[PDB]
Amino acid sequence: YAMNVLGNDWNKAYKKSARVVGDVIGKYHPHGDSAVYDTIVRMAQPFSL
DNA sequence: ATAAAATCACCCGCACAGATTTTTTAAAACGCGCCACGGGATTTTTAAACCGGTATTTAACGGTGTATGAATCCCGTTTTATCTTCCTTTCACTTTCTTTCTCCAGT
Repeated sequence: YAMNVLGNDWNKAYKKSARVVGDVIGKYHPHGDSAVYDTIVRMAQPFSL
């Protein structure tokens, strides 16, 4: 949902991971930032999903 | 696989406190020498003991009114007895490197 709100679509330029992690932590997820990045990493590995 | 909490190396200038490192200086020492000083044997002089006597000067003695010495209670100081420790050391074990002995396929 946070990625959708920012307008980070599939046919546009990339965005840095730090900005997305900061938005997620500061607006929706009241937890640490390392776990969020680790979760994001797993969803982009071809050998995991 | 999601959560909670943590840790370390280096680069760039500048100012200063502390730790080696030369460098200089005053004290202690050695060798040689000479003359200042003290020992020994005469002359000389004077310090103190001794007789007086006199004229003071001190210490022992009897009342009052304190200042302090021994005793008690504490708390910082230093000694002494008492624990743990890291480097030296070998040493039996393990590991790892070097040479040798075959196999052995090919012709």
